[PDB]
Amino acid sequence: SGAIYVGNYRVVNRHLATHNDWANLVWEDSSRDLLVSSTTAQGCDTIARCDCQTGVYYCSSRRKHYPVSFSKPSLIFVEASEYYPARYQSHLMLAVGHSEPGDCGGILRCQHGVVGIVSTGGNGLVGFADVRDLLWLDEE
Ligand SMILES: CSc1ccccc1N(C)C(=O)N1CC[C@H](C(N)=O)C1
Ligand SMILES: [Zn+2]
Repeated sequence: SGAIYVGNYRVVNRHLATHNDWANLVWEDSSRDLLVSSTTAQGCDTIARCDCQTGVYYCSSRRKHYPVSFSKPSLIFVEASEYYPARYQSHLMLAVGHSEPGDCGGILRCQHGVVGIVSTGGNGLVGFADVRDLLWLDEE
């Protein structure tokens, strides 16, 4: 589990969005596994606006933050799970690192701020849904 809190927005994995989230929807994209809901209080996370390919992510199944190198956002095939059939997920970045299903939502950060959240993984890999292209998260 986990979320990004920027301005009056809450960014979570779409497959983990609560009942409170769909009743306050701003934008969602199933192909990206992202959902953004509106919040009453202002958040303090800064979104990175960069092309970094190294950062640090939080891994809840190990209670540890790990430094990682990751690929640029791309269209990647993701196996079937209880949340989606087998499909291509877009804007996904992969790294070599530990992840278990409940690690989704952990933040990936670089020197510029938040890059994305854990969204996929297994077999010694971890995949992150990029949020750096969502420029509107910074305004209105
Ligand atoms: C860190 S995800 C993970 C970890 C280890 C094993 C498997 C996983 N997968 C694949 C997983 O449970 N999902 C649920 C939905 C998600 C998605 N974006 O499609 C992927
Ligand atoms: Zn950066």
